Amino acid sequence: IQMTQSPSSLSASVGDRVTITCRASQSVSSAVAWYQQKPGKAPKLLIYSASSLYSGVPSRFSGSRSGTDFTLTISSLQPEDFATYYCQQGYSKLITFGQGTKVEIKRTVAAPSVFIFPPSDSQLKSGTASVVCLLNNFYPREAKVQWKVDNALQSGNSQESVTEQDSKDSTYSLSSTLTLSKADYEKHKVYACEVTHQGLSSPVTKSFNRG
Amino acid sequence: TQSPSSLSASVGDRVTITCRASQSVSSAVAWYQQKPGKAPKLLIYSASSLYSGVPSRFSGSRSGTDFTLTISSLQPEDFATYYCQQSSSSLITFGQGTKVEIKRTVAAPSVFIFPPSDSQLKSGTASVVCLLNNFYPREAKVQWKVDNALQSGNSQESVTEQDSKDSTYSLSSTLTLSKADYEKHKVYACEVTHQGLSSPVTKSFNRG
Amino acid sequence: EISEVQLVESGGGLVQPGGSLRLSCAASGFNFSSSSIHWVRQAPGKGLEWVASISSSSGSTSYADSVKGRFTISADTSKNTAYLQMNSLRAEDTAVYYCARAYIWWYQMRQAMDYWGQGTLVTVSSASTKGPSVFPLAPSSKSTSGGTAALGCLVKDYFPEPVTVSWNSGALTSGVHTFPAVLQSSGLYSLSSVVTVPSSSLGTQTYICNVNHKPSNTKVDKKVEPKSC
Amino acid sequence: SEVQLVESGGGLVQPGGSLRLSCAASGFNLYSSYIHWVRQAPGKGLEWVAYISSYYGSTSYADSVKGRFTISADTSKNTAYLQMNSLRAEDTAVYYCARSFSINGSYSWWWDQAAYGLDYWGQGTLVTVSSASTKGPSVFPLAPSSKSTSGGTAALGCLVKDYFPEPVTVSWNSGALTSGVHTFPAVLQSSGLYSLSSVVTVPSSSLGTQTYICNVNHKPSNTKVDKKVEPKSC
Amino acid sequence: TLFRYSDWQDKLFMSLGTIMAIAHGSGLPLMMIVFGEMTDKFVDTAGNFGKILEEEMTRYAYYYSGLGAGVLVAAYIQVSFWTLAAGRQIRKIRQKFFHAILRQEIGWFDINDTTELNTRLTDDISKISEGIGDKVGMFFQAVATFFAGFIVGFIRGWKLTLVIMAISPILGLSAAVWAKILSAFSDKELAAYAKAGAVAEEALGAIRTVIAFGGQNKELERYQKHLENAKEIGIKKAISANISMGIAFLLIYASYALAFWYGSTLVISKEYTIGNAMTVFFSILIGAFSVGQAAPCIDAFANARGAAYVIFDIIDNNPKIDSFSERGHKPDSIKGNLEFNDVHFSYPSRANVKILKGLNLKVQSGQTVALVGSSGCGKSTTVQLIQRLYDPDEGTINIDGQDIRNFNVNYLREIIGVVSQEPVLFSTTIAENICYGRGNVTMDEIKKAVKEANAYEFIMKLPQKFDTLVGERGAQLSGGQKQRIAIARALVRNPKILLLDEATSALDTESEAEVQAALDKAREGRTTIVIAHRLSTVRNADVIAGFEDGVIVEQGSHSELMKKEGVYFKLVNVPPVSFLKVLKLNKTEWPYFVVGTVCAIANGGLQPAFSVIFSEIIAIFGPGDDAVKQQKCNIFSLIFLFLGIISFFTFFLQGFTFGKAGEILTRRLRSMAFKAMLRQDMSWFDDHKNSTGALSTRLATDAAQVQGATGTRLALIAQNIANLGTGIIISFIYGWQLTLLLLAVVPIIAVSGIVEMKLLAGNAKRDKKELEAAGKIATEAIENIRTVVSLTQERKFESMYVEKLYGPYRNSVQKAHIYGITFSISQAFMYFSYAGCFRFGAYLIVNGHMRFRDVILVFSAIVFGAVALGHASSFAPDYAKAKLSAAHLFMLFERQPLIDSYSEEGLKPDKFEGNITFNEVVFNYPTRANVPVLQGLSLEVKKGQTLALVGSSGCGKSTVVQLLERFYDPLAGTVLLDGQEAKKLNVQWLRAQLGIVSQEPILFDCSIAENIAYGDNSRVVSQDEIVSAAKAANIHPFIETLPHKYETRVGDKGTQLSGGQKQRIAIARALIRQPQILLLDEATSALDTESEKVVQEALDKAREGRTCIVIAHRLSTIQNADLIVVFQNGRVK
Ligand SMILES: CC(C)CCC[C@@H](C)[C@H]1CC[C@H]2[C@@H]3CC=C4C[C@@H](O)CC[C@]4(C)[C@H]3CC[C@]12C
Repeated sequence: IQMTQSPSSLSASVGDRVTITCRASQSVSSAVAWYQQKPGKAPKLLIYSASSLYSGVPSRFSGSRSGTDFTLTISSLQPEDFATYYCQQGYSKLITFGQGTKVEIKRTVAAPSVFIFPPSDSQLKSGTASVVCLLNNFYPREAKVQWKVDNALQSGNSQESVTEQDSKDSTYSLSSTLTLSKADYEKHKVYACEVTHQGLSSPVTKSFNRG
Repeated sequence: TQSPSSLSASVGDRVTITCRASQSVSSAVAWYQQKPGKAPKLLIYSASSLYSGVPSRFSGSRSGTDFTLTISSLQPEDFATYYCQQSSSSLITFGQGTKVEIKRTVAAPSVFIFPPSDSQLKSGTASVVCLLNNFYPREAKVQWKVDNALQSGNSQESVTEQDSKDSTYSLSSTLTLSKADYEKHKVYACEVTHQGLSSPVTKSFNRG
Repeated sequence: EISEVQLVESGGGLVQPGGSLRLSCAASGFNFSSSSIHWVRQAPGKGLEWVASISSSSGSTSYADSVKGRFTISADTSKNTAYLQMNSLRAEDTAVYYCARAYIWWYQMRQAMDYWGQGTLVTVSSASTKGPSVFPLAPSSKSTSGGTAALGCLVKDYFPEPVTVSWNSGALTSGVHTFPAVLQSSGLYSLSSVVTVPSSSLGTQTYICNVNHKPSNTKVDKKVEPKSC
Repeated sequence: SEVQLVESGGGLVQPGGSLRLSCAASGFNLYSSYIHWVRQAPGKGLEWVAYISSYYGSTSYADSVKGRFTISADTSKNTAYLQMNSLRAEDTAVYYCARSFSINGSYSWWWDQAAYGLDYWGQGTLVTVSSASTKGPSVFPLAPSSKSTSGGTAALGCLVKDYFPEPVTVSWNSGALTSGVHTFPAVLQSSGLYSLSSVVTVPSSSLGTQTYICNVNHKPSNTKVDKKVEPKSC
Repeated sequence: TLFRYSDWQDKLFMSLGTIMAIAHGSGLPLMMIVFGEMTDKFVDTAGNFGKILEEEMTRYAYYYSGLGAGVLVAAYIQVSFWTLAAGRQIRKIRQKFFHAILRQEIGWFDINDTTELNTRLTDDISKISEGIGDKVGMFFQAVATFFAGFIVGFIRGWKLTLVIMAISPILGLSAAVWAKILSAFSDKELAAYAKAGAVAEEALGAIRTVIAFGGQNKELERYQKHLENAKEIGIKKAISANISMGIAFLLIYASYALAFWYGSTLVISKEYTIGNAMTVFFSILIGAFSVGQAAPCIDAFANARGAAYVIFDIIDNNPKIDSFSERGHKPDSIKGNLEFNDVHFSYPSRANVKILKGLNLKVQSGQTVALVGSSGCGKSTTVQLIQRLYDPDEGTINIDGQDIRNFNVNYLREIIGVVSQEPVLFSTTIAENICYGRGNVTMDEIKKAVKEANAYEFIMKLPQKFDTLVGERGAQLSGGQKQRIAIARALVRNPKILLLDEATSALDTESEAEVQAALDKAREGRTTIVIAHRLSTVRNADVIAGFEDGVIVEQGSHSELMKKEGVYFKLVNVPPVSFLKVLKLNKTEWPYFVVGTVCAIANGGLQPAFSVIFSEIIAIFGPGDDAVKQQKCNIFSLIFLFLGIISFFTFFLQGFTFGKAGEILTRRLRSMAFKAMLRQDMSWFDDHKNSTGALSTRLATDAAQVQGATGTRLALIAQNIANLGTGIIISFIYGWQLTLLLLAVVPIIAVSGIVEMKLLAGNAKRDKKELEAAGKIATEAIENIRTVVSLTQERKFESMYVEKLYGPYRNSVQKAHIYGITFSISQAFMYFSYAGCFRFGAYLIVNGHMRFRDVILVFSAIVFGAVALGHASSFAPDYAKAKLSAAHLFMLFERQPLIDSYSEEGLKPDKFEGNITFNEVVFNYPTRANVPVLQGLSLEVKKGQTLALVGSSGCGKSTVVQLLERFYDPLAGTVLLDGQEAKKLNVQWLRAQLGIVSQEPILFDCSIAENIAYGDNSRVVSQDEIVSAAKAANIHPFIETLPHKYETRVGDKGTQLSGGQKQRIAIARALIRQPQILLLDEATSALDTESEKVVQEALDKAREGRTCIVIAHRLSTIQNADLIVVFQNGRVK
């Protein structure tokens, strides 16, 4: 009666066999679905029963069925691809949708740009401190960002808002933000942000001084 | 039935063709301007109203037992027969109407006599005719005299319709005699009477 | 019928005193409930004369007193045709039979004769089917020359009417006076066509009259001549 | 004609607050084929919710809300009405009006319920559940560091914070300069307000040569703040 | 009587159908008498061991085949001539009926109502159609066969018929008390329940107040109360009737007990033959349970007589003033005089109020008189009573001084022509439109008098200039084009009296002058009494008039009125629902259905059981090697007893349990529908389709038909199916040969019944279409009666109907023929099947394959079994009936009204601030959305003021309140309640916080004390607090005299209280709810000036502190009212 999403975050290159293999549960018994939602929309329909496709759709969505297995390959990967995909079940009085899936572009590792900014004179008046760490044009998206306060381990105050792909170069941007009250901002001077990125051969720790 | 107020005279009168009720009924008579040889056409109803297709010269009302149609200003546009139809009973009587026309003057008639040729005599009958051309008014008499005898019963009068233009009527009085009575006679005279003639014109001949 | 007359033809023919007909005045443009169909008799030389009255709304029936009893009018609001059966055929029952119309849903009219049909002319006769004869109504030589020496040719012993009589083979008909076919004792008729002309033209030209009895399939001619016995 | 699912109502609600989510399924009628209520996790994906078939009276709620989400599919004014009851916090998903299938095109049987996928969909009113009111975003420009590199590339940017709800247009030089800039997600503030960041890199020749503006436009708070950014002068 | 409409050939259709139904019925008993010849002879063959076996057997076969042809001809002459006489009777009923409705007065028209008429006509009739169509046929066949058992028993063997006869009368008593107690109950049940109906009628009768005070719930419970008592005796009568049927079957069975043992003695006396007896059994079995299985057909005739009742009430009727006779004088010479005479006249609907109470007028022919003043003074009450719509109660009107009652009205309403008050049109061309002047109008007669109102540009403009369609109420026109065709339309009559009445008020004044002066010089000899618009176009009248309260004292000419200081110096200054939703409305009470169906399978399959009883009986009867009768057959007389008592229990059970299922569903669904309705917005009931009586019928008849499906379907169809199936099982069992062959009939009857049901539903469809066409005509007059009389053009409508009605006529012809054909097929192939399979089984025996007695068991199982398909598909018409009714009430359920009365979410403002504010509020009603309501409105009250209003008569003077109580959402503007706008409100609170005086507030089917108490539900407001508010309303000091203090059930819309009292209460109905914002529209109308002020007086030192808007167009208490708004087409002035 349920679903299992195996094909998560597959970013293979255009014109190659990119396989979405989302496995259902026991005996949904031939009720698969593979829908397309372009980023920021409602999903389309691309195929049902893993045997037939929706009218007015390209014929690159091939689903092979083996028991508890529906395996749909896309081979061309047009610019109308590289949108969000979903696998969902309709059977036995119930229907279930799965978490977002998505196919992406495959590029070469790029030079990750790391930046750090302390809050200027106007942010410190309210008693707040939002020291910002930025990682731009870093490829791929799979990266780590770590913080440090007074050369000590910092956690629980790092929110990592990740922006979406630039469709042109499939690169990425990212912003970590470390926030403290004035009750700790005046008792700690050096705030550091290291990034473990495949381009960053050694984690560079951009450190700045209070002021 | 009505009394014939058949007027056809010189121009300039208000002829109100009157129609007496055959019996005592409720006031319903319908009038027509029928052309002899045509189909009647409605002009008025209720003896007071005005049907469709009618020009505003036809009109009528009641005067006790008097059902009238009023046509004035004797014109070169007055010629028909009229008709009353009584109503207001499970049966209906009628009126015979009148016969209007235009009266130029008293016309001058020309009378002639025609003996039957032998082409008629090879069958078993023959006909001597008295023709009166261009006579008017419609009243005219024509008589035959054989051997000075006021003959009757053998004078078939065939009169034409009124001349459309000048009201000059034509008439043929045919005296038809067979193999047994036509040869026995020698003189045939036709005496005609027309009011415009001061003298009864006589056209006669002897058989030879 | 509200913009025309749709009383259409039905039952046209000829009758002998041993004959009869089921005559009809097939109304149209309205439906019988809207009317009361009437017939009348057009006796020649007299006025119009009523015969009967049916109104299929109430099925009423009022006959005249002559054609009384021996007749019947039987209209059918289904098929929309009034039906007067002329049986027991004596002589004077011949005429043209104006079959009429009426509005019964406007009592103000008070004249159930609002419309009129031409009428199926019914003709009793005597030993029909006889072709005519042309006879010269020949002018005698005493006839008025230089004035008007009328002349002509007579159609004798013919049935039925009409018979088409022409002059000069259609080259002259004015000055000819066409007389109506008046009844002969034999049930046949007689009509003359007298022409007005000075006899000085007969001294040079002769006129031929043509008679065509297509009701009897005959074409008979004769040149009328000055009578020189 | 064709299926049009036009959605109205809802979106601002406190947890414990009711609503009506309405879907004019105009272009066809509620009574031929099913009508569900898709769920769109705020950045995670989808979920199925619930559905009524009004040619069988056969309705279905969802597990974690059964009792708070009454469906009705009115067939005279042809519109779906979801009575939402108290709409708790973690249900700020987008709710799309969904149509079910027609293996022929004309209607939907009841047996083997909705077997052949949802061959028509719509665009609903994104709903959100919070207790934050309308508030104005203060922009703190995270000005380019006094450690700006000479002869290289230095970034400069600004953060907007302390507002509810979205959206804020974060642009540069009154929006005339928007090339390369990365729009970062509008983050939810810990109390319920919102915030986000936006920064762009400039070569080391145009940091002090020109002085840029971090302009922000927030319509729910009617605030269009223009703020000058500049490298730190110690 | 029903049949009272029948021509001769009608009756010959009937009688030939009835005797051929007799022969239809006598078929199968005589088939059992030959059964008995066969049984005797061939059981003597079997038991005794006859080489003629095949000979004799096929002989008997061809005998039954002869009867096959016999029942064939019988069946379809029965059905043919029955349905044909039914159809011809139907159309004649409809013609003479619709004639009568066009004949019955306008009075009767304002006592019944239109959609109620049309619905009666259509459904009444179609009910009668199936009532007397063919049902009577099945019934006469089914009583024939049981009544033939009588003579067949006697002639065949005169022994056992003796005993069974001698038992018959006591069953006479059984079914006696059956009808006695069923009738007693159901009569008491209806005589009560009709009150549960009239309370629905009176509650839905003014949905306005019932919403205006939230008091929905008190009335829902009033319903459920009277429904409580009725539903109570529901199951009781169910018992009584099922008790009775159980008695009936107990007695049949113990009767068979006596018979079986007595005749066992006889056959063991080696007397007569097994044939005579065993027949007298069999031939007395089929008939009996068959004539038993006859309930639905006598149901049908019951419904049909009930229908034809009120229809014949309508037909036989006759008024004192008639539209179809020369009932008096009809003279020719008339001058258009007309003179009122001491007229004291009042309506036959709203009888109590009298409008004209003595008017001594004078009009002469040719001279026109002007009719002007204020509205309601008597203008329309003057115009109607001239063409004698409403026979003057005591007044009289005469032309030339004699009885217009003796003026034949077919002449009266045809000589005078009153161009209608509001110009009404018809779904015609302009040609026919005006043609309704008289009918025979030649195109010139049209055009010439058409131009007399300038109707030559917009008519000669359209594509198909004249021959384009004037729509619905002229929906392809409006006032600038409509009011022109009218004033020249009935002109073409050339009325002996034209009459004008506000008839030129909807165009530019040019066309107005055209119709006015072109009919000023056109009335040279005809008068025209004018009800006009402008105070110079009133003056085109030689005399002007003053309308004063049923007394003519002031009137006259120009110099005759202005100088008199009367009025003239005063004047110038169906989305289908499912099988499932119907079947699911009854879900709580499953066990009642499980019980009904189990006892159903028993009751049904009990018959082929009788096949086995009588079959092992044959064999045991054969040898008798011992004293078998009194030693064995005693046992069988017992088994008959056991099945007798088992039948009592199983019958009573299945019948009773479906009776209780019926009660259950009916109460449930009646209540739910009533609630659902009372919840909806106001914009549902301010319509013309969803009226009061339409709704009452909707409720009652629709719940009835929702039960009629299941609450009688399972039982009857189930007897039939498990019966056929039990025979099926038995037959398959013994020798599996004969079932199949005797089931070779299942394709013929199967596809035959199927094609008949499909083409008969097709007949229903082509019929709905044809009578829907016909009823367009019908409804046209049925609604517009006010004119279709005045033009005196109803008889052409009669004829146009009749010719259309020919539609479902020929339909009926097709129906009779296809139905006769199909059911002849069915019967004849059943018989043919007996004969053929009978034959083949003969040679089967002449193998030895089947012990004869087994074949007789098989054939006998079949011959019993199929006798259950008599009306198995006869309850199908009622199922599609129910299915339609179901989809209807489901439209009534789920409709989620825009503005819900049970506001769950939103603002429930716990405090009140009386600040309402308008700023440019535009609004149009829904009904006919051409004309608007407001031209932009903007007003407001503060706390305690008095925004009074005064203007003309009906210029937007009602719609003030209906925008504040949240009936309607005003199109575009501002309306709010103290800043927090109304759309935030919880209308429940809002509605229970305001206060309204209804425009004519009714009382209910209730006492004096709750009516007032009504004003605050959600809590029982106590007894005492009324007497203050009822003395503060100065209405309690009156209860002094009333017989009971507070138990007067003031009947349906205030029967024992007058209107002034039914107004003198109106204020008290809310005061305890504390209405802080009084919205009084026509506050006090029907009282006396000394006490009439105590409405406001008793309020003067109390109205303050709480805001209000007081609207009562008078002088003593508006001249002391604060704010004023003049109504000029819907603005503030
Ligand atoms: C409620 C009423 C009708 C009681 C019904 C039961 C009666 C009518 C039935 C049940 C008991 C029966 C009797 C049972 C046994 C006896 C005695 C024996 O020698 C044979 C037949 C005879 C005489 C039966 C005749 C039929 C019978 C009389």
